[PDB]
Amino acid sequence: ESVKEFLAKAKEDFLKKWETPQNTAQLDQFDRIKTLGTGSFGRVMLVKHKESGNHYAMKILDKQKVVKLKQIEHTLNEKRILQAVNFPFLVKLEFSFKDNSNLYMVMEYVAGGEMFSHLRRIGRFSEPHARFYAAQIVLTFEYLHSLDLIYRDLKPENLLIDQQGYIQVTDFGFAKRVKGRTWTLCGTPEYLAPEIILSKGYNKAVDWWALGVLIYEMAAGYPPFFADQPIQIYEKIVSGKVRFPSHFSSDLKDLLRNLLQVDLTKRFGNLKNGVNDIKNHKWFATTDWIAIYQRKVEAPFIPKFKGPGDTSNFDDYEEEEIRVSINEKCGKEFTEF
Amino acid sequence: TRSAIRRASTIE
Ligand SMILES: Nc1ncnc2c1ncn2[C@@H]1O[C@H](COP(=O)(O)OP(=O)(O)NP(=O)(O)O)[C@@H](O)[C@H]1O
Ligand SMILES: [Mg+2]
Ligand SMILES: [Mg+2]
Repeated sequence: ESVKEFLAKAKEDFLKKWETPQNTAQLDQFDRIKTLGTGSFGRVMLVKHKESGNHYAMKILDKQKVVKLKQIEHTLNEKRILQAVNFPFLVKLEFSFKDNSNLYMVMEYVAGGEMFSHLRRIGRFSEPHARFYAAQIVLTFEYLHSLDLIYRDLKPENLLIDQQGYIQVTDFGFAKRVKGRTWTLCGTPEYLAPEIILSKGYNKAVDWWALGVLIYEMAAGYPPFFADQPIQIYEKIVSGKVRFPSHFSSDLKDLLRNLLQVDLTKRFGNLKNGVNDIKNHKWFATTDWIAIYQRKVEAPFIPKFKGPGDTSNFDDYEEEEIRVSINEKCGKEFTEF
Repeated sequence: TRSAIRRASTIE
């Protein structure tokens, strides 16, 4: 099969860079321009390389809070996986480094903004529009899962739209090389698979569940399981109960029932034929999978930008001084970064 | 403008 040979070469490329793991830039070299997004352990900023003039997105992670919160291996996973993967819908890592206080991952800047903000503004995507983004996610998961990688935080906020309207997956914070089961409670509440909530030990099937939530939210405008308190969200997820907007196509409802299948014996993507059950589903019958990979399909929506470093597609955030200590912090814990 | 409340990841 063409696909199988492709994946096998992708694995070879990956394992080589997987053993390439240092300090390929320094903070000194970048003007920090604007915060693009804030998170629990730091922020992502638009920066500009002062000498070349290129713009990038720099994720800053505070080493101390990372250590305090038992996130060292996650943080090492994030950077190691991001540098070794290579796929048209995965954001590029251009530099990474560390200092006395922080870890830094300098990515290509995807100026289109979060899928989340366009989705909330438009309200909901049409089924062809949703299908265009989903197809790219299906191929990306087939690729990552082929290298024994689980992604574990699919949601609109982690999907960026590029200048051609295609998807760039960012935020590899929970990505992990996994053959077999893993056990860490992580992800985003509205998107967690039931086996994660129930602490049963899980595998790549949790990514196919998240795809079903993603497709549901893209098409409906809201996710299938949400409530005021996350305990209520988890009760819904675990219940095996999903109501569909009447405006959903019957094909869309059938695909969602098979991805939002709480029984792993039945969840699409986890059966004998693997990802092919999703690719072959009637909801995708009009999808040219090779054309999507080659990025030859005309996107349904292209964000507008006014030159490089434009940030109009991002919310505004409270800025703050980047705290870098006079003393090295947590040196031993991050030697491999 | 429409509300747009981003959802943060969660750990243990
Ligand atoms: N390469 C990039 N280009 C442009 N914007 C980006 C890029 N990477 C991240 N962002 C933005 O910055 C935000 C935060 O990045 P993210 O990697 O999700 O950090 P995080 O702390 O792990 N957030 P989360 O775990 O979901 O609570 C994203 O939601 C995007 O809005
Ligand atoms: Mg994120
Ligand atoms: Mg994250």
